[PDB]
Formats: sequence, structure tokens, C-alpha cells
Amino acid sequence: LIPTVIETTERAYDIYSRLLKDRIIMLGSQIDDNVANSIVSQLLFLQAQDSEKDIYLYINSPGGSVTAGFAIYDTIQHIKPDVQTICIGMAASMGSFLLAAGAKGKRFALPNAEVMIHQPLGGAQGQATEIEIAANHILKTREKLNRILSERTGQSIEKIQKDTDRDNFLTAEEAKEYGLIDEVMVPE
Amino acid sequence: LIPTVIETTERAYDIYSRLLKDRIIMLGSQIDDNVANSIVSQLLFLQAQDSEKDIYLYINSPGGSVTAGFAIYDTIQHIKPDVQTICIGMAASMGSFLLAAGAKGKRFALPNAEVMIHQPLGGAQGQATEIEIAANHILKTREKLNRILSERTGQSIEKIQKDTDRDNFLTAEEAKEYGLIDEVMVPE
Amino acid sequence: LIPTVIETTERAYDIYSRLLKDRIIMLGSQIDDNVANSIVSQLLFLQAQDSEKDIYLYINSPGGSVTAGFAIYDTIQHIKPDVQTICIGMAASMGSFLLAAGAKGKRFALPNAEVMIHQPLGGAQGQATEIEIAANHILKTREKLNRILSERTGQSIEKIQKDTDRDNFLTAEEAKEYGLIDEVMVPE
Amino acid sequence: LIPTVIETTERAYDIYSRLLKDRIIMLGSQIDDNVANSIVSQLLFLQAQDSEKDIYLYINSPGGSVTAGFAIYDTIQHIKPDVQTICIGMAASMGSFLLAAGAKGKRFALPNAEVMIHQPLGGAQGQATEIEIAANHILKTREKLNRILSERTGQSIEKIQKDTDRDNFLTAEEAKEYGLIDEVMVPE
Amino acid sequence: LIPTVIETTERAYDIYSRLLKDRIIMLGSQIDDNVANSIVSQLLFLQAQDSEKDIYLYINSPGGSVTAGFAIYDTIQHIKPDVQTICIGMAASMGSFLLAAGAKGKRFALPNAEVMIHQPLGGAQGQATEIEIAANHILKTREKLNRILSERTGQSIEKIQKDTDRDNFLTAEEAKEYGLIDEVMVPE
Amino acid sequence: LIPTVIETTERAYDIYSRLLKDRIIMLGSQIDDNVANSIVSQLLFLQAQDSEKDIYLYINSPGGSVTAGFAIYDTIQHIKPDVQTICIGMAASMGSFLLAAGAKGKRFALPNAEVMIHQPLGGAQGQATEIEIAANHILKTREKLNRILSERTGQSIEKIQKDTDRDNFLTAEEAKEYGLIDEVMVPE
Amino acid sequence: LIPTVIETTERAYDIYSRLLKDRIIMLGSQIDDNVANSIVSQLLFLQAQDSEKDIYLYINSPGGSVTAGFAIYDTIQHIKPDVQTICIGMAASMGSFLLAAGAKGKRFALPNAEVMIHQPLGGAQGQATEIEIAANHILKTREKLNRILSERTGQSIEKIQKDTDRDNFLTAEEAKEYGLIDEVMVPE
Amino acid sequence: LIPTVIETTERAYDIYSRLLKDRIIMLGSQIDDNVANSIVSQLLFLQAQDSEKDIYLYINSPGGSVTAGFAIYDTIQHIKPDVQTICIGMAASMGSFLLAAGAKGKRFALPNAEVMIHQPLGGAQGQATEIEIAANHILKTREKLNRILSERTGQSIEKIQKDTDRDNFLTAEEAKEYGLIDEVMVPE
Amino acid sequence: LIPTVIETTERAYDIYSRLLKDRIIMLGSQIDDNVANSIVSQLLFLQAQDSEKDIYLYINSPGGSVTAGFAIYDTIQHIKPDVQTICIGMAASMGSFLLAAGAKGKRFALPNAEVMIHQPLGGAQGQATEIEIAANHILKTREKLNRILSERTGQSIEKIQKDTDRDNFLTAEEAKEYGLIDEVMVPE
Ligand SMILES: CC(C)n1ncc2cc(C(=O)NCc3coc(-c4cccs4)n3)cnc21
Ligand SMILES: CC(C)n1ncc2cc(C(=O)NCc3coc(-c4cccs4)n3)cnc21
Ligand SMILES: CC(C)n1ncc2cc(C(=O)NCc3coc(-c4cccs4)n3)cnc21
Ligand SMILES: CC(C)n1ncc2cc(C(=O)NCc3coc(-c4cccs4)n3)cnc21
Ligand SMILES: CC(C)n1ncc2cc(C(=O)NCc3coc(-c4cccs4)n3)cnc21
Ligand SMILES: CC(C)n1ncc2cc(C(=O)NCc3coc(-c4cccs4)n3)cnc21
Ligand SMILES: CC(C)n1ncc2cc(C(=O)NCc3coc(-c4cccs4)n3)cnc21
Ligand SMILES: CC(C)n1ncc2cc(C(=O)NCc3coc(-c4cccs4)n3)cnc21
Ligand SMILES: CC(C)n1ncc2cc(C(=O)NCc3coc(-c4cccs4)n3)cnc21
Repeated sequence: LIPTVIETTERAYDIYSRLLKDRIIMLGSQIDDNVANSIVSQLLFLQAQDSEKDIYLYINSPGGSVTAGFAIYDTIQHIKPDVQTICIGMAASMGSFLLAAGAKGKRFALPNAEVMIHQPLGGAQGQATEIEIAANHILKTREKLNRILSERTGQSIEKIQKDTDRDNFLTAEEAKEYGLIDEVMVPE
Repeated sequence: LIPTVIETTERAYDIYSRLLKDRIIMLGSQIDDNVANSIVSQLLFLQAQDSEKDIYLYINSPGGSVTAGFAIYDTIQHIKPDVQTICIGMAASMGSFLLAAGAKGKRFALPNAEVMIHQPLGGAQGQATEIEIAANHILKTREKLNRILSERTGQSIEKIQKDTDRDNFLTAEEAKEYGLIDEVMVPE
Repeated sequence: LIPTVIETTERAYDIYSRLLKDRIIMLGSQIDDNVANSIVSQLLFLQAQDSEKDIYLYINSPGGSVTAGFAIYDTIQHIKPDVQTICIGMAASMGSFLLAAGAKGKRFALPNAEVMIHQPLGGAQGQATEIEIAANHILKTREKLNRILSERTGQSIEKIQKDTDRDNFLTAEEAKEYGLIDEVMVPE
Repeated sequence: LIPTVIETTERAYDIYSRLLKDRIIMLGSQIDDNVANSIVSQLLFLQAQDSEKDIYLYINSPGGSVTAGFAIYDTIQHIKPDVQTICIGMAASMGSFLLAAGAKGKRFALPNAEVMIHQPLGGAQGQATEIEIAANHILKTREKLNRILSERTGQSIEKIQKDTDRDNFLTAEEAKEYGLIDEVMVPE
Repeated sequence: LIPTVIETTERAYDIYSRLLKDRIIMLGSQIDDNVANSIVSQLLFLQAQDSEKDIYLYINSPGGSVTAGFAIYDTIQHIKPDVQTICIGMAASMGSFLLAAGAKGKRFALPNAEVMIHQPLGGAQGQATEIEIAANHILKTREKLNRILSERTGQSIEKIQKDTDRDNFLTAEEAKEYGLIDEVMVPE
Repeated sequence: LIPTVIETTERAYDIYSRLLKDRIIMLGSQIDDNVANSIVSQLLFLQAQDSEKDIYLYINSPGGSVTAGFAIYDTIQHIKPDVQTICIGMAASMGSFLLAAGAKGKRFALPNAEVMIHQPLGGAQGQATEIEIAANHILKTREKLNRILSERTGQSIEKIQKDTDRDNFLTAEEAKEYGLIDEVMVPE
Repeated sequence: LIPTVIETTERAYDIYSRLLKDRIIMLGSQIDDNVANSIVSQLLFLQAQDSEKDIYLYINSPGGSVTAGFAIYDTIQHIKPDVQTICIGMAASMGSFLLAAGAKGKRFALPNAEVMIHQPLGGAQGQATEIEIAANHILKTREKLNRILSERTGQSIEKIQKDTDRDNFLTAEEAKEYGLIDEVMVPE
Repeated sequence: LIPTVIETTERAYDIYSRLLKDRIIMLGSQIDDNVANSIVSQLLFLQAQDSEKDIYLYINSPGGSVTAGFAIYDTIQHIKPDVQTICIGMAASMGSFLLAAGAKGKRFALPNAEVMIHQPLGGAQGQATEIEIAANHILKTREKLNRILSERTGQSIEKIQKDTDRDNFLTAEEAKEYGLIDEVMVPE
Repeated sequence: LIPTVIETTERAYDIYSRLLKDRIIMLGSQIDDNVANSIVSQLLFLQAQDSEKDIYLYINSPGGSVTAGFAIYDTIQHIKPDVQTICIGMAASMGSFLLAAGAKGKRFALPNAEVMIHQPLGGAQGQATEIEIAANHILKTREKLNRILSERTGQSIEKIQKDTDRDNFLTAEEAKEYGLIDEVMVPE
């Protein structure tokens, strides 16, 4: 499942860490607190290595937590390096939020990569105690998500609210037309 | 189950990683997000090692997710190296899609290797909320799969739709006749 | 999930440990006894390495135990180094207590980082035997938490009691206005 | 486990219901909401049958919920009939509360029947959300229990508080001396 | 647990059904769809038996579903008979809603019967698909509950909103002062 | 949970069966094959008892299977008696379909009874084998449901398609305005 | 779920048994050995009651075992009475086999009743030991099913083989056109 | 369970990998996709190391999947090196197929090593959807297995069909007489 | 959860082992046989490294076994080095026994560190066979614990017996006043 790579200078790298040497971060799982903590650590590490060179963030996630996604989001915008974004397989739910969060001019996706811009809700525990706040916290988070998405897609807030309410299935071309990505990555 | 190999120059390789040194990627499991993330990382790694030399992708999968399969597909077509394909045991469901996805002129299969070109459906969660989109997403994905397969097999879209709807069992010779593979790999 | 990093001088670091080399402690999980024991060990370690240089504590926790949180709290205040604090994703329950516990002048949070200053109750086992003490232990702990929070936020004890009783959702700007953090960390 | 009894006038009674015909209620289980609802229904039924004749309540409970116990308590005091009380086996926790709750002059217990006057705490769910109320609700319930017990045992509130805090084991003679029961039921 | 009662005229009644003969409905469990369907059937049955005579509804519920509670509520108001209400043990969450729903002038509670007027939320399934409706459905239901409660308690809507947001613990006297019940049922 | 009722002429009825004697069918559960088989048997039974007198169908269902719902639907329309309909608590998903299916002029609902006219999808097993049919079977069933609903509500097919695609929450007044029910059942 | 019906002459019937008094057999579940044994017992019973009068078999089954289905089939053809057939909800898999097995001229189905004429395979245990027989037993059973179906639908064996291989969804009108049923049962 | 071996030149080998250094592959488990993927990787590795020197394949398997077995089979015949075969303990089901698949003149088995040449059937999932293909796929696979076995044992196809249908237990001498192995490996 | 630390001279340490290099033992879990065996091994190791230099034992345990606690106790007193003690978070049950067991003059605790000096009972298995010994073994162990505690706290045995019978909650100041610790560790 996970192979090893070494070189003469010995030097034990895993396949993901060998890619990290070339400033490539791989994200191929649901966005929980654990993976979010790891992705943030890599982004902070690559900045310390070189603050000028670009970072490559490959995405293949079905979704995850909102608070976990914003941790990755804020880190990407906070650091100096321009974080590139390349969607593969699919970018659904919070994965599409990070897809759009890439550096402007450097948001990519492969031809057969699907996209879905709708976050359903978990994390209902802490809110479920009080009524008035629980309902408003959903609205606040909905306003929080739709505002940030609107700025990056470059579309009106009115259109975002309707699309981000129900389920979606955008292709690479449709995602480019929406403004989520900048270019469909043609072969070679 | 998983043996170790080393050499004098010491240098700990697993059997799969020792094959990766000779640009050989082994795929002998169902295509989920985890293995897809690993296969993509290997394809990106081998390109960085040498963009001209060929890659060998041995396949032995019963199937997997559609979105996971396209992640591997798009990566194979995106990179410069010509990815060879050698089917062993069986190539069913999404495994047969990657079988046909190999570089043109370099798609192989061993004599007693079975082939099956039909993807049943999972991943019904995110779609199950809305009705009109859920049904159409199946049609869109069916049109997505059948179009790409038709191009690589070199057959009409009309024939693909019927064959890829129900179950199939093609031998190495029948798969060659279909256009899925280019040659049956004769002993030695 | 967890990648490796090495360098020539060989030297196997995990991503979290490579950050620990630069005096960065990552906290991206619920605060139980296990993680609390690890965080304390890191704080004691970094003090032994250098008692003058600052420590960076990134927080992304939904909460945890009270006794586990105070173990981290007391350690931060006990050691010489000024422990910086940077909230990412969210800082809820006992996470917000450690958020405010950072060195004065060096308490930060990213723009879209949420904050919640209310600890619900677990650890009901040992108290549940006797009645008079169990109830008073909650009051004592409530007085213990609200007193310490009031000092660091710089607000009255009367206001803290009401806010820390029910659920809350403070943004980076609201948390700064409350006195929990000192500055909202602007990009670059 | 549960036998049947009938008579000529046919008339299917279970052993517990045949005793209910002679105004005898059997209580030989932990006091949950289900049994409490049944005991109250029997007390209300026997009152409707005859409001003057006495009721016999045999007790053999290790304990139960506080709110469930008070439902039986209030019902016993509300109805007209003088509810006799006969402890057998043991009367622990809330069982001893109902033991003392019997009609004055008609509280009994057999020679080898144990008694324990201490309620530990469950039902921590609804209280666990808010801190100040949860602790005070224990004190309120402690004041509620100790006040009512003090009136019926005919001892001071100061003595009750100490005894009802920790575990106890009173024999029939000691329970009579305490004031929980009125007489030890001698053979024949 | 459940005894039998018969009489000469033979005639097999359970203890709950024997009470139903005297127009007494017992409610000593959480208010789900099953018990709600049974309670409604009893209310409709007693109306058919006699539309003029009063019905007695004993309550001992920790809570339940909102939609299940309104089914009992609407049925009580729809039928001709004046449904009396007698709280025992506790009336928490939706139980307190039905407690107040009793006929005006005939709402009772025993001395040590607790009351709690706050419904937390379940039934989050059907709403969780769409965002804008899910949050507003909580507000609509909150407006639905608080409006109806305000009319029956005879207090302002402003006071109800605050009390029904967080947890509560009202005694028989406090519940009478609130307007939830009309009289505390004194012994005999 | 389920009480007994008898009378002198002895005659053991359960509460639901006693209502069935007065031509009242209670439906307070999800519509599966088991309850559907029972409801149909009752409808066929009441027709045999008297084909002229009206039947009363009380509804309190969150939903169920489509094929199970149509079994009840077709039976109601097939038999001679005019089946009245009274919604209580809620009528969601397939429950609202049967709500509208009542005899014309005799479709009722209580004041606080909610309504929801959207069927999500299960029963995906038998369809999941073939692709072209599975998607079209959803469209056929959608056309099947929307056509029948449109006739009974008396609105256009265009409006039904949009409303029955996403989630809904109609009150008694809104359901009356929609045409699902004929009158809101006022007290007494 | 299951109500009771009695009458004066006392006489305890369940709703299904009351229908059995009027020669109506209800089938609303998957066809296993247990229900098959019960259905056969009813068919044999109704013959003994009256061998001339017709029997009414209401069907609402998703499918079941082949051997269990043939037990009901053979019994229907063996007995003298003409067994009517009325499909409700759906008649899938082996249910459609019994649907067509009804007396000629008396095979019915309601307007919105679905039909599916394809049996997938279970009961693989006893066959799985030997290879040559296991495969041929499927062919023998396929020849057994298709031959009998062809006779009753009145179509060719060639057409049956293709339709009964893959999944199907026939409406009442299409099932009538196929020859499975004789008439669509119009309202009243 | 699994020991370590190293040598001076340091060099960490597991016991299985140390044998792989001397071109020995150990197979002591059921033949699933995982072990098949590993065995193939070793065969491909040893060919790359030296295409002329022989490989030693020790077998001790009770059986496994057919498709998994053919993956190992085809690989053995495809590569240049003559793969020796030494049966130990037992070679049942698909293990006996690989036993016979060894290089001609180099098929061995120890004195007390049992042999069984019959594959029962699993992998019934993908076939179970369609009837005509499922049965024929068993026949095709039976023809596939019996044809290949007949060639290597050097016996008629008629004899193989009967023996490979039911269970078998051949000793080392009987297996040699059958043609499965070439020689019984005498001590030293 | 557990990070790595290395240095140039390479040298793989875990965070806990890096602290062990500076004679710091971390105890942040319940005291079972496994952790007790590890703690003893560390104490024996640090003595062998240097018998004169002090050892630092950080405690954060809720409790554990008695026999496991005495194993650590006896080891601390047996070895030459003066084992310092620093309580963090909490020191409950057997943790408080080891808290007091520290070298005289070197027993510490942080400001918000709680303390509880009462061991409840497990390990009831081996004793439960014989009656007279089981009860006396509790008394012997109670005399064993209370005697040793009394010596180190420097208080009477009479006071210890009462306090160590029921539950306790001592703060850092109260624990210092009790004699359990020597000083409250002030910041810096
Ligand atoms: C924390 C908890 C309360 N929670 N959890 C999930 C969740 C979702 C929403 C919500 O409004 N989801 C719709 C939505 C907004 O924005 C996007 C997306 C844009 C881009 C990708 S998704 N979808 C609101 N609160 C939510
Ligand atoms: C996304 C979800 C709706 N989903 N999930 C599975 C799945 C399958 C199909 C589908 O196209 N099934 C038929 C088909 C096409 O192409 C192939 C194959 C070619 C080659 C191998 S399989 N089979 C369509 N949607 C699917
Ligand atoms: C075991 C038992 C003693 N226990 N466990 C948890 C817990 C919590 C409280 C309590 O005071 N909860 C409310 C509160 C105070 O202060 C804060 C917070 C400030 C800052 C973040 S949370 N919330 C009281 N007893 C508790
Ligand atoms: C409401 C919930 C938090 N709860 N649940 C149980 C419980 C018990 C007490 C309590 O005071 N327990 C000690 C006690 C007093 O008096 C008796 C008894 C005397 C005689 C019989 S019982 N025991 C306080 N709150 C409790
Ligand atoms: C429909 C679903 C989302 N749901 N489920 C429960 C629930 C509760 C509320 C709510 O308003 N809860 C607070 C409240 C108001 O009024 C009362 C009560 C007073 C008296 C008795 S209860 N509690 C809102 N939506 C809810
Ligand atoms: C057969 C299987 C695939 N299946 N299962 C459920 C299901 C639902 C639909 C569908 O059209 N759902 C939306 C809808 C239309 O009309 C109503 C309703 C109005 C009123 C009550 S329900 N909802 C289509 N296929 C479905
Ligand atoms: C004995 C065991 C191996 N088994 N179990 C199920 C089963 C099904 C078949 C088969 O032929 N299935 C397809 C088929 C033919 O005809 C119908 C039907 C028409 C109408 C109703 S069913 N479906 C063959 N063997 C089967
Ligand atoms: C594809 C799936 C349906 N499947 N799975 C197992 C399996 C087995 C057979 C079969 O022919 N089994 C008998 C047999 C023939 O030859 C040998 C052997 C000789 C020697 C070793 S095995 N056994 C046919 N289909 C099978
Ligand atoms: C051997 C087995 C039956 N067992 N297991 C636990 C246990 C506890 C005791 C006992 O005496 N518990 C009370 C106590 C005394 O002293 C302390 C403590 C002071 C300080 C720390 S603990 N608690 C007696 N036997 C026990």
C-alpha cells in the first residue's frame, strides 16, 4: 500500500514524503482533524524551507468537517508561498472549498475530475444544547462559507446560496465556467 | 506476506518498492481512495525520476470506485511517460477501464487473464438527497465512461452502452478482439 | 497521513517532530490525558533546549477534560519561555482556555478561526458517590475556571459566569474584542 | 417463574394480581419509571375499589431513580387509604425512602431484613449541560430528601445529612431505633 | 411488572386498562410515535364512550419527539371532554407541554413533582439535506412551541423564549406560579 | 403500551381493534410492507362489513416505501367506501401522498399537524444491476408520483415537480392552500 | 400493527383470519419456507371448506426462494378451486411467477402496481460442492421457470429467456400486454 | 513468529526475505489477491535479478481463489527462469494447480505431503446477477482448469473431469503416479 | 500524538525518552501492571546511569491497582537517588500515594493541580473465594495504606482513616497543609 524510496547521499523516504521534498502535498482522504493537523504542519514546514517557491496541493477528498477545512484554508492564505491546486478523482463538499482556495491563476483540475460544492452537516453535538444559537450557527456558517466562496469564484452571493444548498455535480469544464478552477489540465 | 530486499552500496526495500525502482507499479486490490492516492503518487514520482522512460502497471483488481478510478486515469494521461499495462488474474469493473487506459501500442494481458467491462454502483450517499440530479448523475457518469472507453477500444458508442450495462467475461483473446488490449502476452 | 522528513548531517523526523525542532507544538485533537502528557513533555523539553526563546503552540481542539487542560495550563505558566498561541480552525471548550492562557501580547488567531468558551461536564464518575461534594466540586471548578479566565481576558467575573454557562460562537474579531486573543493574524 | 391462579365464580389471575385482589402490592425490583408507573396505577386502583381499607406494600428493592421514587411517595400520601409497609430481604437507597413513607403506626420489617439510607446519583444527563444548576440541583435534591426523611424518622436534619451522605447497613432493630420502621415483625 | 384484574359479570383487564374503564390514561414513558398513537387512540375511545365526562391524564415523561407531542396535544383540544392533567414524578421537555395543555382549571401536579420546560432537538434527519430550511424549521418550531405555551401559561412571549431556550427545574409551587399548572395537589 | 378493552355481550379487543369496530384505521408508523399489508387487510375487511359507510384513516407517518404506499393508495381508490383522512402530528414523504389520496371533500388535518411532500429514495437494490433502467425507473416513478399528486391537489404538474424534488414543511393552513387537504379541523 | 375482530354468535379473529373466512389469502412479504408453508396450509384449508368457490390471493412480495415459490405454485394448480390473483404495490421476482400462476381469466392487478419478472439467485449452498451439477442446476431451473412462464403468458420461450435474464419494471398495462395478468383492475 | 537475520557487509533481513536472497519463495497460506500480488512481485523480481538461474517455490496452501491462482500460474510460465516446485504439508484446491504448474522435470513433494485436486466455488458475487452467464462461467472455468491440468499431468481430459469434480486425497506416491509431481523427494 | 526528536552525534528519541535522558519520568495514565513495570524499569535504569543525581517523576494519574502502586513505591524508596515528585492536572487514588512517596523536601505540585486521597476497590477476584480472608485483606490493606501515608504526611493515623475512607478533593494549598506535598510550585 505504502512503498519506500531511498537515494545515495542512507535516506529513508516514504512515497508521500519523497513528493513533499519537491513541495508536493497529497490529500486523498476525508478532511478530519487528524489530516488537517498534518496538512497544516506540511504547509508551515514548506514555508520554512522556502517562502518564495510554490507549493503543489493535490486534492481527492469526498468532504469533511467545516472547522477542519477552515484550518487548512486559513493556513494556505496566511503563508507566503503560492499554493497551487490540482483536483483529481473528485473534489466534493469541503474539498471543493479548498479547491477554490488555491492561489489565483494556479487552480487546476484534470479532465475527468468531478466537483461538488455542497457541505451537509455533522458536528451537531456542541450546538444541540441551546436552540436559538444552534439554528443561527448554521446560518452564520452558511454566510461564512457562501461569502468566501463568492469572492474566489468571482460570482454573486445570491447564486452561491442556491447552488450550495442542494447537491451538485460539476465537471472540469463546468467548474472552470463556475470560477472554482482556472484551467482544465490538458494532457502533457 | 511482505518480504524485504536489500543490496550493497545498507538499503532497505520492500518487494513492491524494489519493483518501483525498475519503474514497475503493482496494483492487486480493489480501487479505493487510499490505493488510488498511492498509485497517483507513484506515477508522479516516476515522472520526476525520468519523464522519458516507460512505466509498467500490473493490474489485478476486481473493481472499485469510479471517482477513484478516474484519478488514476487522468494521472496516467497527464504525465509524459508511456504507461504500459499488463493484466494478470483478472481486470473487472474499473480495473478494465485502467486496462484500456494504457499507452496505445502497449496494452497487454496474460493468456488466462479474465476481463469484465461493467461498473455496478456504490457511492450513492451524496446523490441520494436530491432526486432529479441523482438519476442524471448516473446517466452523466454512464455517458462519461462509455465515451472514453469507446475512444480507446476504437468501437462505436452504441455497442459500448449495451456491453457495459450488464455483466461480462472476456478472455485475453476476446479482450484483444474487443480492443481493450493490444496483444496477448505469449510465454517468454 | 503522517509523512517523514530527513536532512543531511541520516536524521529521521516526522512532520510534527520537524516542527518541534523549530519550537512549534501542534495540538489538533481533543484534550485527553494522553495528549496532555505529550504536550507537557514537549513544553518541558523545549525549556531544557532553550529557556529564553519563544514556543509556538498551534491549537485546533474541540475540547477535552478539565484536569487534562489545567495540566497543560500550569506547565505553560510554570516554564520560563513565552508560549505563543495561534488558533486555527476552532478553539472550543478547554481549547479556548489554553487559547487565552498564552503569553500576554502573543495570543493570536486566524481570520476564519472560531472560538467557544464553555466547558460541558464529563468526569462524573469519582464525584457520583457522594452528593454534597459532587455538586460543590462543579461550583468549585466553575469558580476555578471563571476566575482564571477573567484575569486573562481582563473582564469582570460577573460577565464570565453568564457567558461560560451556555454555548458560544465567537469569531476572530469577537474573540479579540472579548480579550481571549490579542490580535487577528492578517495574511502575510 | 410466574404462576397462574383461578377460582370458580373462569377467572384468570396471576400470582401478583391475586394478591392485588386482597389489596397487596408487591415491589421486588429496582425503582425505574416503568415499575413506578405500575405501582402508582395500583395505588390509584385500590383507592377506587375502597378508599377506607388499608393497602399492603411489600418492599424488596436495591434502589432506583429519585424522580421515580417521589412519584410513588406522593401517590401514597395523596390517596386516602393508609398504606402499610413491610420490608423483606432489603430496602436500600430509594427503597428505604418508601419504607419510611408508609402510614404512621404501620411501618414494618422482618427480622433479617437489611436497610440502607443512601441514594447515589444517576440521571446526570439533563443537568450536565449547565454547571451552576447541575451542582445546585444535587443540593436541592439532597435538601429535598433529607427534609422529608427527617420528618418521618422524627430525628434532626443534622443527623440525617451525615448518615445519608455515605453508605449504610441497618438491621431491623437498628432501623426501628432510627425511626425508619415502627416495629420488627416477629414470627406469627 | 404488569398485573391482571378481573371481576364477576369472566372479564380480563390489565391494570392500565382497568384504569381506562374509569377514564384514566396513564403516561409513564418517553413520548415516541408508538405511545403517541396509543394515547390518541385512548382519547378518541373515551370520547366515543362519553363525550361529556372528564378524562384523567397522569403524566410521568422525561420528554420525546415534537411531532409526537403535538399529535397528543391536538387530539386533547379537538375532543369534547375536558382532559384533566396530573403530573407525577417529573414532567420534562414535551411532557411539560402536555402538562400545560390540560383543560383550563384542571391542571394539577403533586408536591414533589418536578417540571422542566425545554425541548432539545432530535429528528434532524429529514431537515439535514437542505440548509436554509433546516435552520428555519427550528425557528418555526420554536415560534410554534413558544406561542402555544405563552397562551396557556398566560405569560408574555418574550419571557417564554428565554426560559424555553436553556434547561429548567421548576417545583410544583414554581410551576403553579409560572402558570403551567393551576393547583398543587395537596394530600387527600 | 397497548391496553385492552372488553364489553358485556366476553369480548377481548385491543385499543386499535376497538377503533376498527367503529371503522377507524390508525396509521402511526413508517410505511413498510408489513404495515401496508395490514392496512390493506383492514380496508378490505371494512368494505366486506359495510360497503356504504365511511372509513376513517388517521395518519402519523414520517414516510416509507413507494411500492408499499401505492398498495394502500390503490386499495383506497378500489373499494366502494369513502375513506376519510385525518392527519395528526406529521404527514411526511409517502404519508402526505396518502393524505391527499383521501376521498374528495373528506381530507382533514389538525391545526399543529405538519406536512412534507417529498419522497427520498431507498429500494435501490433491484435497480442497481442495470444502468439505463435504474435511472429511468426513478424518472418513471417521479412522473408516476407527480401526475397522481397533481390530479388530487388540483394544481399544475410543473409546480409539483419543483416542490416534490426538495424538502418541504407545510402547516395545516399551507397544506389546505396547496390542495393536499380540504379543511383544517377546528377544535370541537 | 395487527388488530382483532370479533362477532356475536365470542369469536376471536385477527384481521388476516377474518379475511380468510371470506376465502381471501393475504401475501405481503418475501416468499420464504415459513410463509410458503402457511400459504399452502390456507389453500388446502379453503379447498376442504369448499372445493367449488373461488379463492382470492392478494400479492405484495418483492421475491423469495424458487423452491418455496413452486410449493405455492403446485398447490394452486393441484386444488380444485379457481385461485384469483390481485397484485398490489409490487410483484417482483417469484411474486410475478405466482401472479401469472392465477386461474386463467382471473389474474388482476391495480393501476399503480409494478411487476418484475426476474429471479436472481440464492440457495447456492447445496449446489456449491459439485461443479458440473451446480451450473446445470441453474440452467435446469432456468428452463423450468421459463417453460412454465411461457405457457401462462402465452408468448414464445425465446422472448421469455431474454426478459427473465435481466431486471424488469412492467406497469399494470405493460404486464397485461405481456400476458402476466388478464385485466387492470379499474376503480369500483 | 517472524524472526530477523543480519550479516556483516548492517543488513536487516526477515527469515522469508533471507530465503528470497537464495531465490526461494515461500507460500504457506490461502491464495487470496494479497498473497498472489506478493508472489507475482517476487517472481518478477527474481527474473530481474537473474533470468537464467532457477527459482524454488515451496507450497503449503489449502486453496484460494481461481483468478488469484491463475495470476501466479501465468506469471510462472511467462518468466524465463525455471520455477521449481516443492510441496510440503498439503497442496489442496488451487495449491495443487500451482503444484503441477512447476517447470517440467522439477516438480517435487515430500513423503508425507498430501495433495487434493478439486476447487470448490466462491466468487459468486459478480456472476449472481445474470443467470445464463453464471452457470456457463462455471463450465468455462471448469473447461479452463481441466484443460490446463490435463496438459501438465499428461492424462486425458475425460479422467480429469471426474477426479476434479469431487474431493480427493492423493499421497506423494499417488500424486507422482497421477503426473502432478515428477518425483517424491527422498531424505537427503 | 507521539513526536520524534533527534540530535547530531543519528539518534532517534521519542519525546518521553528524550526527557528520560534528563532523568525525567512521565506518568500520565492509570496505574496498571504494564505501566508499573515500565516505571520500575526506568527507576532501575536511572540508578544504574547515576546513583547520586536526582530523578524527576511527573504525575497525572486518576488511580490504579494497589499492588501495582506499591511496586512503584517500594522501588522509589529502594534506590539511592532522591526521586522528586511534581503533580500536574490531578493526583487521585493511588496517584496521591506516589505523590506523597516522593523524597522528603522535594514533593511538589502546580497551582491548579487537584489531589484525592482515597482508593476504591477492584482486584476482588482472588479474594472472593474465601470469606474470612477477603474481608480481612481489605482491613490489612487499609492498615497498610493508612500507616505508610501517616508517616509521610506526618499526621496521626486516626485522621488518615477517616479521610481515606470517603472521597476527597484537595487543592495544591490544601495538599500542602495536609502534608502530602512540601511546596506549591509558583510560576518560574
Ligand atoms: C458546522 C455545522 C453547523 N455545519 N456543518 C456543515 C455545515 C454546512 C452548512 C452549510 O451551509 N452548507 C451549505 C454550504 C455552504 O457552503 C457550502 C460549500 C461551499 C463550498 C463547498 S461547500 N455548502 C452550514 N453549517 C454546517
Ligand atoms: C457515480 C455512481 C452513480 N455510479 N456509481 C457506479 C456507477 C456506474 C455507472 C455505470 O456507468 N455503469 C455502467 C458502466 C459504464 O461503464 C462501465 C464500465 C466500463 C468499464 C468498466 S465498467 N460500466 C454509472 N454510475 C455509477
Ligand atoms: C468533573 C467536573 C468538575 N467538570 N468537568 C467539567 C466541568 C466543567 C465545569 C464548568 O465550570 N463548566 C462551565 C464552564 C466553566 O468554565 C468554562 C470554560 C471556560 C473556558 C472554557 S470553558 N466552562 C464544572 N465542572 C466540570
Ligand atoms: C437528581 C440527581 C442529581 N440525583 N440523583 C440521585 C440523587 C441523590 C441525591 C442525594 O441527595 N443523595 C444522598 C441522599 C440523600 O438522601 C438519601 C436518601 C435517604 C433515604 C433514602 S435515599 N440519599 C441527590 N441528587 C440525586
Ligand atoms: C423540529 C426539530 C428540529 N426539533 N426537535 C425538537 C425541537 C425543539 C425546538 C425548540 O424550540 N426547542 C426549545 C423549546 C421551545 O419550547 C420548548 C418547550 C416548552 C415547553 C415544553 S417544550 N422547548 C425546535 N425544534 C425542534
Ligand atoms: C423507485 C425508487 C427508485 N424510489 N424510491 C423512492 C423514490 C422516490 C422518487 C421520487 O420521485 N421522489 C420525489 C417525489 C416525487 O413525488 C414525491 C412525493 C410527493 C408527495 C408525496 S411523495 N416525492 C422516485 N423513485 C423512488
Ligand atoms: C436453484 C437456484 C440456483 N436458483 N435460485 C434462483 C434461481 C433463479 C434462476 C433463474 O432462472 N433466474 C432467472 C429467471 C428465470 O425465470 C425467472 C422468473 C420469471 C418470472 C418470475 S421469476 N427468473 C435459476 N436458478 C435459481
Ligand atoms: C469462477 C467461479 C465460479 N469458480 N470459483 C471456483 C471455481 C471452481 C470451478 C471448478 O471447475 N471446480 C472444479 C475443479 C476443476 O478443476 C479443479 C482443480 C484441479 C486442480 C486444482 S483445482 N477443480 C469452476 N468455477 C469456479
Ligand atoms: C486489596 C484490594 C481489596 N483493594 N483494592 C483497593 C483497595 C483499597 C483499600 C483501601 O484501604 N482503600 C481506602 C484507602 C486507604 O488508603 C487510601 C489511600 C490513601 C492515599 C492514597 S490511596 N485509600 C483496601 N483494599 C483494596
